[PDB]
Amino acid sequence: PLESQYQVGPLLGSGGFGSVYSGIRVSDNLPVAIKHVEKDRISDWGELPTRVPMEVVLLKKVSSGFSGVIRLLDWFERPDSFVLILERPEPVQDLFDFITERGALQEELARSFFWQVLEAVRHCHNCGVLHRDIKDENILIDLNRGELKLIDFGSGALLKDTVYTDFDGTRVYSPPEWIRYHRYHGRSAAVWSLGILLYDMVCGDIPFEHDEEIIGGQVFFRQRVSSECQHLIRWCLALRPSDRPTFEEIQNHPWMQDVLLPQETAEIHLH
Amino acid sequence: RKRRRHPSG
Ligand SMILES: Cn1c2c(c3ccc(Cl)cc31)[C@@H](C#N)C1(CCNCC1)NC2=O
Ligand SMILES: [Cl-]
Repeated sequence: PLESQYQVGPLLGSGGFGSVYSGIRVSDNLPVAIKHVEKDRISDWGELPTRVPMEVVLLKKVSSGFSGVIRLLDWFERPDSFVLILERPEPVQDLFDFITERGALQEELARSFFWQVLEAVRHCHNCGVLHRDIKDENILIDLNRGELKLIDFGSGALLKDTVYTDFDGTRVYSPPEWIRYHRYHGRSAAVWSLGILLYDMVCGDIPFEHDEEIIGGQVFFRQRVSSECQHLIRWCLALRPSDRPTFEEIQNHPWMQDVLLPQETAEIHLH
Repeated sequence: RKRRRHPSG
């Protein structure tokens, strides 16, 4: 029974998805997030080996001691909703707010964060899960540990090698082949969103707002950024999906060398 | 220049 086992606190966020609250598991005072997903706005459903949101299937698949992805601790069904209990880092800030407050990130910091996001996304893909909504709003920073956590699997799918013709993630992080053709492959679309994310980190906002910008093929740098970083970004944002790097090629890029440890990142940049 | 969130969908 949900209401007996968690003490509900303040609302943390709400939107199309539903509403998420701060909570504490009464058992051991563990910080949690309590996410209410209305059944009306659930598009994709799966089956665990009952009928659940696809979000729950994907979360169960990536669930692990690895801290780069949010851990689903439990879930409950109600008449008109599902309630998802997620681990909550404390103290925490999302990457959207962090970038808004701090502006364009130093490259050392962006390298550490981007590397951690890569490792998180590789974890998802290794577990058979395509996220489909990689963005700064869907990344939490454990401020004490300097560890990033990928959240919000509400637009995800099972990973496959064929074309996707559906998409409900964030349009400004979506690739030109989706904008033009309503078609994309999972990995190359993911790399496109990672390009957008990296630009966002080093310039302080995303490069494109409009469809014509997304398909136009020009990346203008509004901030002073190293040539090596520009090169990686522009590779991730190649118009042709087959011109984009693999995850291996990203992590082997010269800009990606000599990453800080999470603990070093916290000490130098967060504490 | 205005930075904003972009809801999914
Ligand atoms: C503040 N917050 C939010 C989310 C959180 C998940 C865990 C924790 Cl610790 C905090 C969270 C997401 C949800 N629901 C999303 C869901 C929508 N996209 C951003 C993340 N919304 C949040 O507001
Ligand atoms: Cl979430």
